Amino acid sequence: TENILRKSDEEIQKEITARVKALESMLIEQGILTTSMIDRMAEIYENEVGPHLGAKVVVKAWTDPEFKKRLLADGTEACKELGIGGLQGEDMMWVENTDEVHHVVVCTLCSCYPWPVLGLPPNWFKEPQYRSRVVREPRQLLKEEFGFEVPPSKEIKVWDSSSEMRFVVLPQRPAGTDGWSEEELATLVTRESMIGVEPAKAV
Amino acid sequence: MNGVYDVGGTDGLGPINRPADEPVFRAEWEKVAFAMFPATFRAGFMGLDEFRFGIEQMNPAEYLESPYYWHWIRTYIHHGVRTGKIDLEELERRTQYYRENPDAPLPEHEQKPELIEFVNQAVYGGLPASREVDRPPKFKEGDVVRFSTASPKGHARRARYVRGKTGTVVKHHGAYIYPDTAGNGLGECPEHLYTVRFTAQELWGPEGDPNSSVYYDCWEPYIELVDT
Ligand SMILES: [Co+2]
Repeated sequence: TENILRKSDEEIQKEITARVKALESMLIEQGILTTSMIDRMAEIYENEVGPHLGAKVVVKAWTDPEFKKRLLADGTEACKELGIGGLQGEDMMWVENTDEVHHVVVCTLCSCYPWPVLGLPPNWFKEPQYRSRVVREPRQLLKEEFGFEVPPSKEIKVWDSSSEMRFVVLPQRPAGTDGWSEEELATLVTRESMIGVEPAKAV
Repeated sequence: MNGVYDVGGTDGLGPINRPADEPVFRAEWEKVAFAMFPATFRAGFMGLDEFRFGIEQMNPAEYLESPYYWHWIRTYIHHGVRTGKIDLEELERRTQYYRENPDAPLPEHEQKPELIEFVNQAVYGGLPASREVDRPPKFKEGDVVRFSTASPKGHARRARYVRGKTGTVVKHHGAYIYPDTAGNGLGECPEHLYTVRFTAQELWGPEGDPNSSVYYDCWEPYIELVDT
């Protein structure tokens, strides 16, 4: 949105870059930050940890009723069965979409997000536009921003991550997928479907 | 505190900006900002709750429109200055230096295996905030409770939109680090944690969505009993 007071994006980037390099130089001199530490963190969340992990959890729940029960009982412990867990998903609570209930998750106070199953959040999740509106007008927001119409008779539950409990949505399994393999099913599972802003992919 | 960061329920912030796709890191400075979190955490700049509180103290106009990882930079500097680990005047001088000399090298330094080990352990092992306490939980599933109207200036997880609102206890989780102490440098002082369900009409008034609720996590001191 227009702000006549705001510098260009290019000027903002130039200034941030200098500030960050300056701070970086000082933390390096203190011996608490190194180039390898930086590269390792980046590599993990660029290449290793991402929503393909949550997808594996989802499709196991879809194809294994006992695992699904365990997942809903204790998200952290269930995900550890798949070697999935860790930073900012130490405490996971999965919630199940049904014909009667739709779940959507938010961190209104900041940006909290279940990194071990979804990786780092997309910028829109962290930004004030989504965070402000989704607790107040979720039905309208889902329709207008995501093209996702939840009938008024269906309950929408919005989960605001104010604690270290991390909420993850188990989307409903799309129709027409009877007997599909876990690999085939995983193609239907999106980051968005595990946030609750979209259903899993149809067809 | 009652900061602008507490945006739940705020109107007029504009349409969602959602590019069809986007990289994890949009610029090299973002990678650096991100990796600075375990670095400053290990070095004792701040814990997680304190980290959040630093961001909450930003210039609100800057908060609302700056790139996300800039928030992280602000809180590192805030806590660096707070703890005396960062000299502001030196930081300002170095900022001007890298303004004028953007391709100047970073300081010579040794790599440290222990920092890689820290990263790996933190990422895959986590930093769990769950704690054992001696007191039993005060509340249980089904309890109807009311959220505190307290308005601390210091850090808390008390979104304005739920203050004074009633709600039904949905799940007790166990005890966790308490933000109102931890974020203010007063220690973990753990408290039992509950998810509480608030109807949309309770939150937003008589015209609210009759078929929507918001689930919000409440530490024990945040809530007091209405109907058991
Ligand atoms: Co957050």
